[PDB]
Amino acid sequence: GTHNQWNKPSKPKTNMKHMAGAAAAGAVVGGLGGYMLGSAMSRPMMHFGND
Amino acid sequence: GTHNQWNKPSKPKTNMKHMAGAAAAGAVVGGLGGYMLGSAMSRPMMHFGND
Amino acid sequence: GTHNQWNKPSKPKTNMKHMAGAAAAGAVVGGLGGYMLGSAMSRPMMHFGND
Amino acid sequence: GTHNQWNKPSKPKTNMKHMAGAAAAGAVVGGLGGYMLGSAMSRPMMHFGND
Amino acid sequence: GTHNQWNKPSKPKTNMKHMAGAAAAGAVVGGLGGYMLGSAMSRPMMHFGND
Amino acid sequence: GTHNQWNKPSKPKTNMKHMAGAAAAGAVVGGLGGYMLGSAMSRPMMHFGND
Amino acid sequence: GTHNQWNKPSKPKTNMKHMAGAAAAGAVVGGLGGYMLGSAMSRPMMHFGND
Amino acid sequence: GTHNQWNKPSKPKTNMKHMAGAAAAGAVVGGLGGYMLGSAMSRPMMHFGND
Amino acid sequence: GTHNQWNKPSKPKTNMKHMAGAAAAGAVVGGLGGYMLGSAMSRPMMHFGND
Amino acid sequence: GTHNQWNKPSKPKTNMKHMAGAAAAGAVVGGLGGYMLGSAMSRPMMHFGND
Amino acid sequence: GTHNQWNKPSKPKTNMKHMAGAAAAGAVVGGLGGYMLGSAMSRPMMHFGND
Amino acid sequence: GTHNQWNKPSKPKTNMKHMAGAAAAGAVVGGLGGYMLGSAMSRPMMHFGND
Amino acid sequence: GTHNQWNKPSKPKTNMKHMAGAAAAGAVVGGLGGYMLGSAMSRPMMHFGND
Amino acid sequence: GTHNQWNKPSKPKTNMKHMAGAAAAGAVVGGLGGYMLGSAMSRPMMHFGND
Amino acid sequence: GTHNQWNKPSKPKTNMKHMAGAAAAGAVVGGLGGYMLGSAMSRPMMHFGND
Amino acid sequence: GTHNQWNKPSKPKTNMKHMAGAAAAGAVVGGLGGYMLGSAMSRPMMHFGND
Amino acid sequence: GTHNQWNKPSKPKTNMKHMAGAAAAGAVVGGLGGYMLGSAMSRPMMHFGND
Amino acid sequence: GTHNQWNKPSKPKTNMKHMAGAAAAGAVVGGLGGYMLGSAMSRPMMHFGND
Amino acid sequence: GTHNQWNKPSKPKTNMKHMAGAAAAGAVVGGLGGYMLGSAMSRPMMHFGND
Amino acid sequence: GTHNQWNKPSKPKTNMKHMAGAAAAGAVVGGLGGYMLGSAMSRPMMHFGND
Repeated sequence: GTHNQWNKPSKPKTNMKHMAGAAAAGAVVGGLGGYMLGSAMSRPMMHFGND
Repeated sequence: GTHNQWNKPSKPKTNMKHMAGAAAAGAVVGGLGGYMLGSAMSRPMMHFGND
Repeated sequence: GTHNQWNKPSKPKTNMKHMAGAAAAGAVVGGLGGYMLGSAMSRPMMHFGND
Repeated sequence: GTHNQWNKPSKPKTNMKHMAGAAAAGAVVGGLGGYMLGSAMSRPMMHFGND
Repeated sequence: GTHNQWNKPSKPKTNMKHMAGAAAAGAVVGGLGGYMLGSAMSRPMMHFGND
Repeated sequence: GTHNQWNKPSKPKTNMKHMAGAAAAGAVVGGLGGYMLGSAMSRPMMHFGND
Repeated sequence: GTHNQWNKPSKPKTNMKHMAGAAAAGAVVGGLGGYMLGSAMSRPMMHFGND
Repeated sequence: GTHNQWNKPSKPKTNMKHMAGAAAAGAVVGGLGGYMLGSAMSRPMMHFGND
Repeated sequence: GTHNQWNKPSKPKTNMKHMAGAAAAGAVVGGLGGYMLGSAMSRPMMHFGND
Repeated sequence: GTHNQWNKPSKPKTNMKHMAGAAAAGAVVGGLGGYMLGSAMSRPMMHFGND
Repeated sequence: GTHNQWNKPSKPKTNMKHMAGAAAAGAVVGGLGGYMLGSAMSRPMMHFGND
Repeated sequence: GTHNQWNKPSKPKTNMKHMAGAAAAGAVVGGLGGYMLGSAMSRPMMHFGND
Repeated sequence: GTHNQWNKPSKPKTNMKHMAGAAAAGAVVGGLGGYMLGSAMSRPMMHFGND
Repeated sequence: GTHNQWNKPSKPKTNMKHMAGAAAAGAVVGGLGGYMLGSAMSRPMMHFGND
Repeated sequence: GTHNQWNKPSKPKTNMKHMAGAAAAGAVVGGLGGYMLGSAMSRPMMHFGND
Repeated sequence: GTHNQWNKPSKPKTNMKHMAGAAAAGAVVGGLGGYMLGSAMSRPMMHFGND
Repeated sequence: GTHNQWNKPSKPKTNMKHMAGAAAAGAVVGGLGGYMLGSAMSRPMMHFGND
Repeated sequence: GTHNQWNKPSKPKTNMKHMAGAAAAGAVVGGLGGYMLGSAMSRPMMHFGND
Repeated sequence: GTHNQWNKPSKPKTNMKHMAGAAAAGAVVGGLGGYMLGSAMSRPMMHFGND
Repeated sequence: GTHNQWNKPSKPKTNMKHMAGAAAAGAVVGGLGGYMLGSAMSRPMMHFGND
């Protein structure tokens, strides 16, 4: 069957800001098979921005 | 059968902000098969932004 | 059968903000097969943003 | 059979804010097969944002 | 049979805020097959935001 | 048979806030097959937000 | 069947800003099979920009 | 079947700014099979630019 | 079947700025099979430019 | 089937600025099989330019 | 006061399978402030696995 | 006062399977502030697995 | 006071399989402030795996 | 006070497989402020793997 | 006070396979402020692997 | 106070395979402010590998 | 206070394979402010490799 | 206070293979402000390699 | 305070193969402000190599 | 305070093969402000090599 769409906007303004399809902020920390005499830290940061 | 849609907006303004399809903030911490004499910390941060 | 829709909004403004399809903030902490003489901590943070 | 819908809003404003399809904040803590002489803590935080 | 709906709102404003389809805040804590001489704690927090 | 609905609201304002389809805050604590000489605690918190 | 679309916007202005198809900020830290007498830290930062 | 589209915008202005198809900011830090008597840090930064 | 598109914009102005198909900012730091008595740091920066 | 496109823009002005197909800013730092009694640092910078 | 525990198992085998700290399968369906001339269904499924 | 426990099991085998700390299967269905001319259904299923 | 634990297992084998700290499978379906002349369905599935 | 732990396992074999700290499979479907004359479906699947 | 741990395993073999700190599989589908005369579907799949 | 750990394993073999700190597979599909007379689908797949 | 660790493994073999700190597979599909008379699909695949 | 670590492995062999600090496979597809009478597809693949 | 580490491995062999600090495989496809009467596809592949 | 490290390996052999600090394989395809009556494809391949 037929499909009809009449789109009549006047001055449509559309914003897509600070968006992501997929975002991952991970960390694998620790000995990982080695010999460490210190602290292992990891701070991955992800920021989509302000305004 | 037929399908009809009449769309008549006047000045429609649409905002999509600070949005994600999928967001993951994970961490795997600890010995992980190694020999550590210290602290292992991990602070993954994810922020979608203010306004 | 036929399907008809008449959409007549005047100045419709729509906001989608600070939203996620799926959000996960997890952590796997501990010995994980290793030999640790310290504390293992993990603080994954996820924030959708203020306003 | 036919289906008809007449939508006549005037200035409809709609907000979707701070919403998630699915949100999970979990943690698996403890020895996990390893030998630890310290505390293992984990504080995953998830925040949808204020206003 | 036919189905008809006449929708005539004037200035309808609708808010969906701080809502989730499914929310889970869990934790699996303890020895988990390992040998620990310390405390294992876990405080997963989930917050939908104030206003 | 036919079904008719006439919807005539004037300035309808609707709020859905701090709501979840399903919410779970659980914890599995204890030895879990391991050997622990300390306390295992777990305090999963879920908060839908104030106002 | 036929498909028809009439698009009649007047002065439509559309913005896509600060967006990513996929974003990852990860880190693998620790002994990694080596012998370290110091701290190993890693702070990968990703920022989508302000406004 | 036939497909028809009539596009009639008048002065459409479109902006794509500060966007990436895929962005990765990672780091692999630690002994990596070597013998280090110092700290190994790594701070990969990625910035999409302000406005 | 036939496909027809009538494109009638008047003064369309389009901007693509500060965008990348794929961006990677990584670093592999540490002993890497050698003998170091100092700190190894690495700060790869990638910037898409302001405005 | 036939495909037809009528493109009628009047004064279309298009800008592509500060864009890259693929951008990589990496660094491999550390002993790398050698004997160093100093710090090895590396700061690769990539900048797409302001405006 | 003193606390003593003598644990002498011989070949203890322990299984933790198909378990979750917290599981939620929810759905928010319906108009949600919009104008729909069709059915909205949602069937979120969660399965812990067979054996 | 002193507390003593002598645990002498021989070949203790323990199974924890198909268990959850907290399980929720909910659904919020209906108009939810919108105008629908169709059925809204929702069938969230949760299954802990067979054997 | 003193705390003593003697752990003497012989060939202890421990399995943790198909387990999650927190699992959420949610969906928000419906008009969501838009004008749809079709069905919106959503079937998020989560599976912990068989054996 | 003093804390002592004697761990004497002989051939302990421990498996952690198909496990996640936090898992989320969500979907936000529907008009989302737009004008659609078709079905919008979404089937996010998450699988922890068989055996 | 002093803390002592004697770890004496003989041939301990430990496996961590198919595990994630945090996993998210989400999708935001629908009009998203645009005018579509077709179906929008999205099937994000995440698989931790078999054995 | 002093902390002592005696680690005496003989032939310990440890495997970490097919694991991620954080994994996200998302998709944002639909009109996104544009005028489409076709189907928009998106199937992001993530696989941790078999064995 | 003093901290002492005696690590005495004999032939320890450790494998880290097919692992990522953070993995993201996303896609943003649809009109994106343009006028399309065709299908827009996107299938980003990420694979950690078999064995 | 003093910190001491005695590492005495005999023939330790360690493998790190097919691993990434951060991996992203994304795609932004669609009109992107242009006028297309064809299909736009994009299949970014990332593979960590078999064995 | 003093820090001491005695590293005594005999024939340690360490492999780092097929690894990346950060990997990105992205694509931006579509009209991009132009007028196309054909299909635009893009298949960026990244492979870390087999064995 | 003093820091001391005694490294005594005998015949240590270390391999770093097929590794990159940062790898990017991207593509920007489409009209890009031009008028094309053909297909624009792009297949950037990056391979780290087999063994």
